[PDB]
Amino acid sequence: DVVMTQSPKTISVTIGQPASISCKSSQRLLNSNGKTFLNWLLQRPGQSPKRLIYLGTKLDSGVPDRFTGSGSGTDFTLKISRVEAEDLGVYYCWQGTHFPYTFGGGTKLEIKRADAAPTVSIFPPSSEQLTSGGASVVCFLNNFYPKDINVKWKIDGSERQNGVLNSWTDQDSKDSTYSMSSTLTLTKDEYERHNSYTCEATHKTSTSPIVKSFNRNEC
Amino acid sequence: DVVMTQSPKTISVTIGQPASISCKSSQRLLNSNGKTFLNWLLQRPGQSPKRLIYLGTKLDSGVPDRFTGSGSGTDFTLKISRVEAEDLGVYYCWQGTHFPYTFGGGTKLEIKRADAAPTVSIFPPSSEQLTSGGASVVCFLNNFYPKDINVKWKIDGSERQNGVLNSWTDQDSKDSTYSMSSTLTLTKDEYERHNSYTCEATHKTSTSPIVKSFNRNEC
Amino acid sequence: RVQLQQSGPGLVKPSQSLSLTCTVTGYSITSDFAWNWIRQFPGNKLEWMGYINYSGFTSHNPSLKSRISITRDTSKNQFFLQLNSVTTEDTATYYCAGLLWYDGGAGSWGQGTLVTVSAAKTTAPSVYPLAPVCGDTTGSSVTLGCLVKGYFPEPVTLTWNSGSLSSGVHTFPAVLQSDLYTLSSSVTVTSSTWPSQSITCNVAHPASSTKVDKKIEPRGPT
Amino acid sequence: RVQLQQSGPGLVKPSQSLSLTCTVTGYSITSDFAWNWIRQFPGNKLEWMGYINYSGFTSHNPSLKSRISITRDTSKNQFFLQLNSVTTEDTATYYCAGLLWYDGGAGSWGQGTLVTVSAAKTTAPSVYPLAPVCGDTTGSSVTLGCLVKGYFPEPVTLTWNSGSLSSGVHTFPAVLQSDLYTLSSSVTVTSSTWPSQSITCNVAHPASSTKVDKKIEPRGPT
Ligand SMILES: C[Si](C)(c1ccccc1)[C@H]1CC[N@@+](C)([O-])CC1
Ligand SMILES: C[Si](C)(c1ccccc1)[C@H]1CC[N@@+](C)([O-])CC1
Repeated sequence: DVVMTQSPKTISVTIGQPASISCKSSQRLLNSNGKTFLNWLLQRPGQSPKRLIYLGTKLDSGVPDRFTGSGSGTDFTLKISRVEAEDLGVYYCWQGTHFPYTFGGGTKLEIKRADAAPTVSIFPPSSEQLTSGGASVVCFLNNFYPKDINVKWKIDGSERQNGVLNSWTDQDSKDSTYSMSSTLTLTKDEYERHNSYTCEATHKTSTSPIVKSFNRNEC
Repeated sequence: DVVMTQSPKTISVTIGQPASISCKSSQRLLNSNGKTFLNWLLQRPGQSPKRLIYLGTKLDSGVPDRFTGSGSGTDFTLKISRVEAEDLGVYYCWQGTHFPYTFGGGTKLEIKRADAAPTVSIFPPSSEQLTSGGASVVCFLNNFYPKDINVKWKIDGSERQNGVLNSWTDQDSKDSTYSMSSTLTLTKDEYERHNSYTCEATHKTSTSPIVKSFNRNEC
Repeated sequence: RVQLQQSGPGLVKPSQSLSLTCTVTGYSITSDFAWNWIRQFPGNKLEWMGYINYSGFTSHNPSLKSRISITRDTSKNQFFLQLNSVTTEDTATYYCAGLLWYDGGAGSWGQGTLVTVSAAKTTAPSVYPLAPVCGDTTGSSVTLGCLVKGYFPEPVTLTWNSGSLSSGVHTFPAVLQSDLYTLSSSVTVTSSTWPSQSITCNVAHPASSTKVDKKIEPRGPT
Repeated sequence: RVQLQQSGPGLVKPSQSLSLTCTVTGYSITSDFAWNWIRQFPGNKLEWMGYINYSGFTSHNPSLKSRISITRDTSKNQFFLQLNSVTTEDTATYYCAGLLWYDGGAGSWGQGTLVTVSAAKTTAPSVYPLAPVCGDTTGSSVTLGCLVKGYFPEPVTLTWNSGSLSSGVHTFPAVLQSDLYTLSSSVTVTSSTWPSQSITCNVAHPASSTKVDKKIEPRGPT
């Protein structure tokens, strides 16, 4: 089928700066009626793809003029005059000239903003979860930038890697920060056999890791 | 809605004899175009309803002329010049004059034929079922007429009623006979604690009951 | 001639949507007929659900208000039924049927498809063979059997010798016990054909994708 | 303007048929558009499945040959998707989208509905509250949490105070463990608003018709 090749795969841009992405088709997209059924879409985190450009170079319904599509033949380009926080997400090109209609691989635009240290919080298991025979120590690292961050768990000073599960949120479309939750799951028995539980975060915003911990019996 | 009342509820007829059923609607079925959307259907055992009469009094496509519909207004009649074995099943009337279209309650036609004694067979549990912890003694009473028949179970001479399950087949559309299966289910242990297992059938074809039995250890 | 054939789930759980299909052959659905969906309940009461005619026009019974939708796919010559928020009351045999729009004649129904609305879980059946004794393997004729116990939901299609042995056969209606069905079947042949010629019970149970054979072998010495 | 909304099962078992519905508001489906079904796989790859335009004409991708059917119900202004013989590969997010037939503009997509093809059984979730300690209940602000463990299939919608507390909230993507999902969520408010004002975690899990609240109460003395 007509293959749509998008580049770059990802891309970082400072707010107030222009951006430009490419979409190349393995076959001409102009048809016998002079029309070029080529659309550009933006899928913000957690949302569904939304319209931007249609007919290859036409600004779609209610779309900010900051977006501009161009090109013909097999080479198409999407440009953003000046990136805003809500422009982050994955951009896709879609061709409707050749059946079956196909999408490009998408291009991810990351917003570039000032560094921001994480607000870390740690949480002991709940009384309820305990009585169930389980034990989870949850730790949150919210609103930080850039995405790169390393969290380490320590049970009474010793590092613990097994039974740890992490989850990151996509870049926030409002403040452009990232958040992450790290969870340490243990058997109720192994949990009650130790006293110190620490959550260690390393991030370029401080050469010394951010530390949060607690000891059973206190609060 | 337009209610369709059918009568009689059931009906018995000798082969080569005529039959006549009624369907009464709570509202006139003739519409403004001079047409009466009223159909008669026959649902033989195990089959889906099939066409007979359409437009209230018209012989439907490929239907034997032995069938004749008649009546107008709210009273409709279906007649069969001379019943044949395959005419057994439930007859339904269906009106398509008033939305929502509704069916009658149906009328069941049973065929009358010469008496026929049952061919009884008894079966001990299977080795396979045994090893599973179960025990079922199955007894068959095939091709008999009339439908009325009483089967009794005896374990070493004593009558057993609990744990017995019966199932009858509708009248056969070819020979007009009926068949039935009686099954005695017991725990493997209770089964192995007894020796004689008998299946007793009483039917008007013999004043003395038809008996079939077996004793564990033999064949 | 025109022939209809239904297909769909045999089991659906409460509050879910029922989705059935009816494939039509021997006639274009965009011509002359009214393609109906009718269902039959346990006591054999019939109810008209609705139709979609040759021009795509639809009509449905108010008793199913806002729960039914009848559409078609002219490309594959099929029409469908969509029934939302089903409850155990929706358990019945669903049929599709075409009748001529103009006068209501030339009506043709499919075979029907059983639909069960229950929380009970699908359970494959057990098939035990039923061989006689030695007192009936010496006489006029012989009756062999096949026991199918504890399955859910209905139905199971049962055949002898994959369908070549049709005569002298009796398959009894299933009986619900412990939320599990039990059904038996007997076949009769000449007292001199068996066991010379193997007789096999073929049991199929869609709901669980089960297909098992059970050969009827003589008890004791073999 | 035009708005689409999908609905359908969240879980379907292998070899069964997937049935989805798309309700359209703000525009007649018999005018101008092409009503599409598109799906997005785990790696975020998009695939066009097919459409049915204003005049009822259909077209579908060959990659789904003889497994797809797209119909509509002009009476309820809805169109549908029927996908037969699904396998775990069909697991994805299904969207409906309308684009103008003539030029492809004014395109509008629904929110999407997650569809999982698995044998695994539906399991309601457990919701444990996450209260701080006493070292963080004395400072700038305070972070409270909510742990949702061991459920299937996705998703679960989580809110704080039934949806009135929207800011300072972070709900992390679920992680599959032991064929059971785990998801956490934190909310942040002024260190002086809690516990004066109750904060509740509302967890909903459609697949199992579960809806449970979990109030965040202070540890130790209360
Ligand atoms: C639903 Si029916 C195919 C029909 C129903 C019962 C008997 C005969 C015909 C027909 C369709 C056209 N009309 C105008 O709706 C009248 C009823
Ligand atoms: C499937 Si679409 C709505 C379309 C797809 C991608 C981009 C723009 C338009 C369009 C429909 C009419 N045509 C003639 O099939 C060309 C494609």
